[PDB]
Amino acid sequence: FNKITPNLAEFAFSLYRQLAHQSNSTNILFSPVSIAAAFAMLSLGAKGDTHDEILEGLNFNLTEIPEAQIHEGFQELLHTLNQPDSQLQLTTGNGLFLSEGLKLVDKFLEDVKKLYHSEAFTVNFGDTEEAKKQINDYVEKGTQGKIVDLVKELDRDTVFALVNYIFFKGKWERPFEVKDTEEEDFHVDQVTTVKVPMMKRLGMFNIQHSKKLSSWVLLMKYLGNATAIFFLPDEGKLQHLENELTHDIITKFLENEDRRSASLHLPKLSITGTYDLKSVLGQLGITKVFSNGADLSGVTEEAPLKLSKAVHKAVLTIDEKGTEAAGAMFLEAIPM
Amino acid sequence: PEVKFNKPFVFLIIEQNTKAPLFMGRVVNP
Amino acid sequence: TEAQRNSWPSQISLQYRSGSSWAHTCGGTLIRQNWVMTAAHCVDRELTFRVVVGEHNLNQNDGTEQYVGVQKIVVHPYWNTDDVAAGYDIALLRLAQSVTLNSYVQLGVLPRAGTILANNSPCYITGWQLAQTLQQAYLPTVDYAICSSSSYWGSTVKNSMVCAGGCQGDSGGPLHCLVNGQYAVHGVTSFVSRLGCNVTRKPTVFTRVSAYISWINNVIASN
Repeated sequence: FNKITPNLAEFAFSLYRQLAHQSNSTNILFSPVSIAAAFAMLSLGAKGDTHDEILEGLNFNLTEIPEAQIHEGFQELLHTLNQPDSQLQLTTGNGLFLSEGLKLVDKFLEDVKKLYHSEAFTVNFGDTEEAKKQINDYVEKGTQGKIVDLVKELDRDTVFALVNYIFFKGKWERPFEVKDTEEEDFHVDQVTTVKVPMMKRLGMFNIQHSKKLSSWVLLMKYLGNATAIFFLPDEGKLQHLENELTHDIITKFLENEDRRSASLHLPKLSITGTYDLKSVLGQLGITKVFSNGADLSGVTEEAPLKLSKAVHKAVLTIDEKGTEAAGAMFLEAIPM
Repeated sequence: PEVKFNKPFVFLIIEQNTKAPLFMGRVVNP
Repeated sequence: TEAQRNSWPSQISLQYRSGSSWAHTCGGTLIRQNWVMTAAHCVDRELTFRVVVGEHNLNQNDGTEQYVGVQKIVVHPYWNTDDVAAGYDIALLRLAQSVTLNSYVQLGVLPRAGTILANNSPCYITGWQLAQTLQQAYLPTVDYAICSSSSYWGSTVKNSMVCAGGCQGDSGGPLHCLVNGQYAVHGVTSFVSRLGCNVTRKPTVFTRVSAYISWINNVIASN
């Protein structure tokens, strides 16, 4: 009866709950799993005040849940994820690059490959024009073309690089009609307005409306046991949702199956999201790995390397047919 | 029950087996 | 490129203990049979260190080397990690056991107090199919006025500092310079841009050791 999922959801919020305070008119769009599975994979090598900061720093508090579960309960979460069914397609992949015959702690090389099934690729960080291209050729072979360039520039002295990929293609077991989809105006802001292929459908839905979160909760599904949960804030009562999202409430929703025939309009989407954890992560309690105390013992024993930057990405697509998202994360480690 | 999504809001994809939070994001101005 | 076996008989390798061996960290010059000078941000965490004299490859033992632990470290009273740009990126570590100044391990030589380096003044940054061994590079200085300009580093760069080039690996790797004859150490790496060393109009910055000479004296004398 494994889990450690709740802690990962809270993380999903703590992090989002951040980018929501920075901006307000920007389209947010990341992917927990991907991220909080790179730092976790890193945490097999992280040690002391480092390992600690980059762990509980993502609502995965120590005193409560032993690393074993944190870890074991991950090799199972991704093992049971990468192995889906026919009507759905959830694939994820790990892989870290580091010089050949590197000073890789023997015990660390077995963990990430056992508890994460990650792949070790010895990259020649000399001519970066052979690294910052080979790596980006690994994600795109998994994101089925979604991301064929997740990295532009990297440091030449970059001692180590950690990256993972995640593609997904789901189908509404109850698809919107390609015809019913009419061209409507997206009520952007109190003035602006764009045109988007608005989808339409009438009939029963799992849509709901609670006070707490204050908003319309639509839990449409997918063939393959998946569920996209949308939230519709109140006329202005938006900030409420962002600062009212939690795991305790949702899990209740992912268990309300009761329906009520109604009308719905969903516009076709296709946004993109890129950023650098460098900061955010820090503001989230992860500058430790990004500071002058880079305890990367587990990783290597040769010389001290460091947390250079966090490079995350994610692509989302919505249509009358369904969704087909994707995303990834990149980590760079250089000397002291 | 006339409900429509034509303004900014927050979505969230999820794994059923493992109640995983695959993706997550909020669409404001497409 | 790589430096001649025994090119810098005063070069030092502050190493940290991890597991069953020692891991290289910062460079650091030698100043006396029992004091090595390095960056302050180097003896940053509570690790237990040791220094090696007359070394080229921190992975092999050419016999012509010498190891020695450090009794106690002393960082500038006015140094603080938070604000590194404040300068004071300089420490004096004392060696538990003095040493023999072999044909391969002499002492280092610092500049005069108050001495300012000119621009385009040659200097070399030494440190640590390739792996690990004492390398070196050319890293010309940058006139203070410039580095300070809002087109380079801005305020950050102070007068108690030194801009060359405009890196990683041998953190705190000393900076040698040829001031018409002399060839003492004018600086020790302080900090680099936030992109590393591919960022132009922004050079790595070294600490103006000469800006802390009278200090060094008060220190090593207070023992």
